[PDB]
Amino acid sequence: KEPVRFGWVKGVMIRCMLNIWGVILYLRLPWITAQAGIVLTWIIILLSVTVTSITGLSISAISTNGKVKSGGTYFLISRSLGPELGGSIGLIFAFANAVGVAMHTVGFAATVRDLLQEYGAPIVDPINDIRIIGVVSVTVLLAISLAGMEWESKAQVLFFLVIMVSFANYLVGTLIPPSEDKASKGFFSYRADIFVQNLVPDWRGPDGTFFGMFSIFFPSATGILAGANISGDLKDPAIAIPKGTLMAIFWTTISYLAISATIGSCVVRDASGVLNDTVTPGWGACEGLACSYGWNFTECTQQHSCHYGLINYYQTMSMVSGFAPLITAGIFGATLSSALACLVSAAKVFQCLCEDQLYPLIGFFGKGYGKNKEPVRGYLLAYAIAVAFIIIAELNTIAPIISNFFLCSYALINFSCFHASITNSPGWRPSFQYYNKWAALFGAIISVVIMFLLTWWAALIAIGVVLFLLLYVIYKKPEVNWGSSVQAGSYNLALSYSVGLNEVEDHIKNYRPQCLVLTGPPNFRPALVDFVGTFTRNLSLMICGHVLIGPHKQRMPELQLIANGHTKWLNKRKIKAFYSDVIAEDLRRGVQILMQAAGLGRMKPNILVVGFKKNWQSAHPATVEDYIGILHDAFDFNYGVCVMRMREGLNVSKEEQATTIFQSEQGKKTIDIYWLFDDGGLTLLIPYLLGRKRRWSKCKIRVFVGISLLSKFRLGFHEVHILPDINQNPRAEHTKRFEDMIAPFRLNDGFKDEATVNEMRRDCPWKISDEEITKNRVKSLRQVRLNEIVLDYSRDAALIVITLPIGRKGKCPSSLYMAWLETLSQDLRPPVILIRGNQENVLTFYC
Amino acid sequence: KEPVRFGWVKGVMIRCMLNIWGVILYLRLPWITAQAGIVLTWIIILLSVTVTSITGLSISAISTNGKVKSGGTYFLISRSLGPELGGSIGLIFAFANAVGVAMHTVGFAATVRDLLQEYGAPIVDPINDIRIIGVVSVTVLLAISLAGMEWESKAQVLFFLVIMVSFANYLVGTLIPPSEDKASKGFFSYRADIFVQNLVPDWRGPDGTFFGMFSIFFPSATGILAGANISGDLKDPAIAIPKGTLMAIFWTTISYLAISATIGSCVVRDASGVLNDTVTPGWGACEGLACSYGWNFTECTQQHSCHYGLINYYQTMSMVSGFAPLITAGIFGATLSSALACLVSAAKVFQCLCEDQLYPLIGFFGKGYGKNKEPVRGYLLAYAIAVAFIIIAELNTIAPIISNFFLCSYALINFSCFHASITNSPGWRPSFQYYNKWAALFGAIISVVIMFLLTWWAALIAIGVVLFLLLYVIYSYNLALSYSVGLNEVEDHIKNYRPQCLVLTGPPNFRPALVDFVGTFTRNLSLMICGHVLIGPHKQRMPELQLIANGHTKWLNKRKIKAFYSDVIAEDLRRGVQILMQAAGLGRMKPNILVVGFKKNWQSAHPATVEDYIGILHDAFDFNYGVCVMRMREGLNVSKEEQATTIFQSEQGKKTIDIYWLFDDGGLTLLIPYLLGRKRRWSKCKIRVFVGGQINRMDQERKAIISLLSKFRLGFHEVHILPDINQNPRAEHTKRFEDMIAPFRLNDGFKDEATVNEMRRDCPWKISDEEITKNRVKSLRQVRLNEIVLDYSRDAALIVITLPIGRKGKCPSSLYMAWLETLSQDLRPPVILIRGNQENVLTFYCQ
Amino acid sequence: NTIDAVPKIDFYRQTKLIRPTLSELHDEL
Ligand SMILES: Nc1ncnc2c1ncn2[C@@H]1O[C@H](COP(=O)(O)OP(=O)(O)OP(=O)(O)O)[C@@H](O)[C@H]1O
Ligand SMILES: Nc1ncnc2c1ncn2[C@@H]1O[C@H](COP(=O)(O)OP(=O)(O)OP(=O)(O)O)[C@@H](O)[C@H]1O
Ligand SMILES: CN1[C@@H](CSCC(F)(F)F)Nc2cc(Cl)c(S(N)(=O)=O)cc2S1(=O)=O
Ligand SMILES: CN1[C@@H](CSCC(F)(F)F)Nc2cc(Cl)c(S(N)(=O)=O)cc2S1(=O)=O
Ligand code: NA
Ligand code: NA
Repeated sequence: KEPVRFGWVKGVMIRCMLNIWGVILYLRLPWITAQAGIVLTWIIILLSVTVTSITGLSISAISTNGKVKSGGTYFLISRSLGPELGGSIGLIFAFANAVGVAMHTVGFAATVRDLLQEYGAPIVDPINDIRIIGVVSVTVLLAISLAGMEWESKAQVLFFLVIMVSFANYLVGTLIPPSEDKASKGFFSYRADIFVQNLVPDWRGPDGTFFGMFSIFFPSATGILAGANISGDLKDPAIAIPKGTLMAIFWTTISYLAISATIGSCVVRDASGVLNDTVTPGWGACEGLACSYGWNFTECTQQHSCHYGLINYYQTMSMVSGFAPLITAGIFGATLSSALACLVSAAKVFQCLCEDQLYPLIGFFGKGYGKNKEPVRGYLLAYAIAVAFIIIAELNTIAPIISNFFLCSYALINFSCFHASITNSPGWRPSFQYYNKWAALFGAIISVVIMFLLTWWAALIAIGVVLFLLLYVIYKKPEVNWGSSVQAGSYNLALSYSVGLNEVEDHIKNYRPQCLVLTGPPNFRPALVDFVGTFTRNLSLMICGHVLIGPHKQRMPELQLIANGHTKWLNKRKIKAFYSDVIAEDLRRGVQILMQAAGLGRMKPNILVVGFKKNWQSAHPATVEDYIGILHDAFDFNYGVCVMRMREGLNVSKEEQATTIFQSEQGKKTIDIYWLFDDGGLTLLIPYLLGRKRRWSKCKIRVFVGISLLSKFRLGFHEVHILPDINQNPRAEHTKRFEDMIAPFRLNDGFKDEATVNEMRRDCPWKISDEEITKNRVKSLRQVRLNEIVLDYSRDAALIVITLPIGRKGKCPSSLYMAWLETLSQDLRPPVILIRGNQENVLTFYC
Repeated sequence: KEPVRFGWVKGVMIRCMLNIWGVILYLRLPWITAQAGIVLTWIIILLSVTVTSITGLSISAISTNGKVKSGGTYFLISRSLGPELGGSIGLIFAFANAVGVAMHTVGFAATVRDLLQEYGAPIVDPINDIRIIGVVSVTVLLAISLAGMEWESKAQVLFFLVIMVSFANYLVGTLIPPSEDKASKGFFSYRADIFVQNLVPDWRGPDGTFFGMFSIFFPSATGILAGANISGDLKDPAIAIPKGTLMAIFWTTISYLAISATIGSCVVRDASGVLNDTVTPGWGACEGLACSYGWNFTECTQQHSCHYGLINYYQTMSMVSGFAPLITAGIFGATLSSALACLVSAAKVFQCLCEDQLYPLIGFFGKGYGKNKEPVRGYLLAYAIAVAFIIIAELNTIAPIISNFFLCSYALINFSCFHASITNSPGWRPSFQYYNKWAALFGAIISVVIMFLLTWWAALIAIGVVLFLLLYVIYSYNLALSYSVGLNEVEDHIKNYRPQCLVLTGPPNFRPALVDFVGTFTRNLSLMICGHVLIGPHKQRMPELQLIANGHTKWLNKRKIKAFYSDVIAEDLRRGVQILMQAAGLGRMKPNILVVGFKKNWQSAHPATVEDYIGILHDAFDFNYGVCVMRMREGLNVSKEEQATTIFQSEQGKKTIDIYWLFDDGGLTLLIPYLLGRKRRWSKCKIRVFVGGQINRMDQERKAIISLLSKFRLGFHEVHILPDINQNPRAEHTKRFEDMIAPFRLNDGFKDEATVNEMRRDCPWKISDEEITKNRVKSLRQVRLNEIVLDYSRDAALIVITLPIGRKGKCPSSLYMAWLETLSQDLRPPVILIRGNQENVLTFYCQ
Repeated sequence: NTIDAVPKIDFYRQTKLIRPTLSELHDEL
């Protein structure tokens, strides 16, 4: 009792041929032959099937790259292009099918109306018949659709047999020698003179032009997607869709080519239809080929007023036939089958669009009833939308809008095969190899050129609705991840441009501040993220380091989940930063690994920004040694450093995004820069880049000095000063404050040999000897003295930037250098940044 | 010197006044009022000014968001929608102004010519007099404009005064009681019955339509951006622009309403113009309303043959007014002010474009004289375009094309505001009270509707020129970085898996075979990095080190290998390869495969080096990496002009690729050869897959494997089966294995694990006897599988065997190296030993 | 489990017989 699955004949080919075949076979193809001649009609047919052949190749390539499921064509396009461009146009495909149901039931109601009028009495006026008949027949179609998916197939094969009987009837009729009723109306069976005369065009009327015939034929060679829209009922779609679609195209094209060339070799363009017009001996000389076959249509031809023949009578194909009502049965089948195919297609596509929740308020229609989970709620919606348009009943102006909703799907079926094939992601590997990448682009271009040629003001409606529904999904971010070629183009393009940096040398004219930020977990201290993402956005690189302190190195896959949870926090704050974490047994070695290996070619960090050890007085003195060693390692690797201190600390750990002070307008405060060393120009470059943004543009920056030097860079610097007095004894309380803060790090050895001091300094290298204290007294006094000047001139600034001191390695221990760093920036309101470049010409240009 | 600035009255409001004032105020509002009445002319005016006031709200919300130079009107489009649309729209907006200069100048030349022909004689042809006067006038306007922006701002206040004296002239003329001549043309003073008559439409002529009057008025109400194009010369652009711009619109629309409603109460719609219509009693009755004042106007009213009146005479204001030449003066001012305002706005935008760094299309025009900071080379471009279009003198067929350029600008400005406000862009945050994004979206929709309502074929040329420019400009560091940060939002799917590699290549010119092999399947597909570890104690980053790194990059680029280069410093090789695995890369472009060479001389090297060589693979497996080990007969190292040539640089031909797929590793062992065969040198190579299985299920398993490889779409040719995989090898091959595991054998009897560790702590690479006995079958399997491989794959182009992995702590590093040596010896072709990380890299599905 | 697995169809389907993780064939037991 498993649900029934279909083969390729009964499931794809029959459905596609029934959909393609319409009424233009029976009521307009002979007239097109009469107008344009045989040769130009064949050219119209071939130009028309080129587009739908290229689209068949594209949709055959798409559906042989995986396992196709119960979604139809929306499934293919959306899983090969993405939710934006797939869900924008899976909603107009499903609507255009629902209204094509109505526009194929109207064409059957008109035929029944004509049949009833010319036999007896009609029901009502000749427009409300179109309503009664159409509404009653769309209901039997709905009952067939709801009755199961194995009764739809029986109806389709019945319609197919009816159409083939029609073809046989016509082709038998064109061979019987003509009768009097038929030869008077123009039909003289196959002749060479009536075929040669009828090759050349003979245009007559307002719409008798080449483009006026193309515009009639082309929308009837379309509809090739019907059998691909039941992907969820086929045994193996990856082998059933490419065969069915392409053989349906081939065989319907052969049918179109045979009908025209056969009708145009038997029927003459002008004929009168009066049995008295048989030729009379001695009636001078007459007009036309029909004079040889013994008929006389001179008067008609001349006065231009005869009502029969290939170019005047629309049912020429019904009188050539051996029996007339069989052609009417063929016309019934050719319309009912297309209506049923559209009704099934719309409700299969809409259910899949409603299960993938991209749009609001339409979930209700995705429920599946019964064992095959048929869309019972989608059939009723397509039924309501079809009845609403049947009641309008004059759809001569709504047809161009709908026929352009279907050429906009043709342009995205062809863009899906062009994009997937030029992106070339490992993983796109289709079984169907008989397609091209440039033909699939020509198809996408020409389906829009044709869209505009057919009707300029309906192409606009199509494209406008496509844009509206595209932008809704773009602004909604529906969080679905199906492998898509747009997702695979981002990597292609990132790699393509990143490699291209290798072709450019290292120069002095392209310095950029590329910084490595030691944040730990980014949300534990977002102030660093904000400060650094202010001045480096859209200009250079920014990496957020993180060291996972611990004895086991093993990248179990759990780690990737945490890393992706930290990489989305930075994507939500709209920070343009990378995230990188490493494993090491202590923080110094993790930082050293990040400094050695991170980056990619020429895009690698050259500045190290790190917070400040707020708790260095309480923590075990083994941590201070490694903290200072980090800065020493940065200076050894030829980096530049920045130490950032805030009064309240940076670690906020001790949902919603937290807010810091670097996200807000500063005002008309000042940025104070204490330029004490010609480090190269980083100390002056960080505030110049920072203050040029909107939030800091209303501040004036006042560089101090320990005039023509600052001029040549064109840094736009406001004030220049001279520090009052840097080397004098400060107040005794400040000196004792420095002296007692460092005392718990003192060795108390009087004065001894340096080796002897090292003998007990080996176990604790952070101990300070009295000789080291004595021989670095002036510098310590300078550090304690400059704090008072900073307190004076910068009580109420918005940012203070001071030159960073360097302790002589070996002769300056860790605790004393850390005390210096503590004593240049204690008790200050603003953020304080201590910078020192790496002796490189930085200001050699603007940035 | 001191740069000149302007307030809001003289800098924004006056400019927008004079830009909006046109000839329509003088020559066509009386006609429109007669043709459509008062109450419906008011509707036209209000509907027209709604669009311009919504765009004014948008353009004044942009000005309270930062500060912009002159002509940065497009800078928001290029910030919100990319600097391609922005640049193209800026170029079109400047060109349209440059042509508007020509249109206003010829409109002034027509008036002066028609005045001159009356009071004198025309020296030359009517058409050429236009081409002389227009060129002279544009030259004089350029001379005024190019000589400072203080003189232009004085001329454009003289124009304001001339217009305001004409308003007073007209309004004092309407109050004087009519003269005998003036009443003979239609003028009677303000009176109620004429006002009541004229409240309702009276359509006459081929243009008497509501839309026929809208299409004439609406393009005469735009010009509100004349004050926002000089935001760089304003004193306070965030308070001056929103107020001046929005008050100018109000004060011009009040004037339009006042003039229409005050001339509608004043004249009659038609009048004879002859003085001999004195009315006397006796001749019938009077047919009209003018007879109540003593004038017979029946001669025209029945025959439609009078040349005066409100609906027939275009120059009614010249006679209603108390003095005629002042209205001519008003027209002169109203035209020259518009021409000047269009000439300065074109220069500002062209200069901003030529100075733009993100749009070089037209950045090479000329050298500009910035001594007085004038846009000289933005003035000489507008002057040339204006003079060309004046000489052409074809206008009325180019007016709609250029009226739609401005509406394209309006639509994209409003949509850029909406887009930046809906996507919460970080940097769009205006401070303007009355700004709503839904109004800024209605403005865009309406600006696009009106384009196609006014002239449909000129809105398809305006759009088709934006797309020509946009697609012509689309087709190093700033692109490498903006695309790498864009990868952070895409998620990872199994369909887009890329094999990124870390090649342990040393100096890339000691083993070119490794780089040649790995740069074959990763070319244009995925990341490749050439690692190098410099063994030495802690070493200073040095200038020479970067010189060496540049030399190796140059060598790589000369060979046209598309790879990155990276080197680290470490105490030994293993501890540096860990650094490279942990930190190399950038974001989502980080390696996940490790490629090494074969330790060719492990037999004779110091057995502590094989410990580290195997530890490298152990660490790779610890980090979730895939491993490839490559072997050649003659070794990889070639150190033992022209670059060296390997066998991977030549066409392989018809030989085969043999994949001994023995264990399921997720499919990397199948996906490396597939990508290798996607390239031109390996595309003619047959691929054979050998799998192991039983002897009673040869077919049952062969069909299953063929079915599996067909759902992956890989396209491999044969599938063989190996049933003799568990036999014993030949005796003299087992002996060859066991004599090689001898120097590494512990010979400890059979002791507990503690006793083994006792003598294995110093050397951990030796093999206990228990580990010899428990690894007997696993080892003879390698010995026999080598026999099978050498049996089948004697003359292939590439052999691929799945790599065994030994349990950490149950396989000493000499046993595992012995297995690796056994699997691949005595073979001619290159041998690759792949082993993925047990995660799927291949998929059946598409979702 | 503990021993490596020969190629098989069930490892790639979506719906038992899960291939061992790299930590199960490599980490010390
Ligand atoms: N696990 C880590 N990973 C990366 N960087 C770190 C880590 N721990 C500390 N850092 C860096 O070192 C700086 C100072 O070290 P310290 O441990 O004193 O900071 P903290 O005390 O954690 O936070 P705060 O400085 O706000 O009190 C930190 O601000 C941070 O920049
Ligand atoms: N300095 C290095 N940096 C990175 N990888 C290396 C380095 N030295 C060796 N390797 C990798 O290890 C493999 C084996 O190294 P080995 O010491 O055996 O050198 P070899 O010349 O390749 O072989 P052999 O020394 O046995 O002739 C090499 O092929 C290479 O891939
Ligand atoms: C005959 N049809 C023509 C357009 S004729 C104009 C019209 F009346 F339709 F507006 N195009 C398609 C295309 C497809 Cl692809 C499908 S279908 N069911 O495969 O998806 C159905 C049709 S059609 O039935 O509408
Ligand atoms: C009256 N003008 C109409 C165009 S109607 C005449 C036509 F061009 F169609 F031939 N629109 C605009 C728009 C702007 Cl924005 C500006 S301006 N200086 O602010 O940039 C100037 C003008 S206008 O003065 O040319
Ligand atoms: Na049909
Ligand atoms: Na003007």
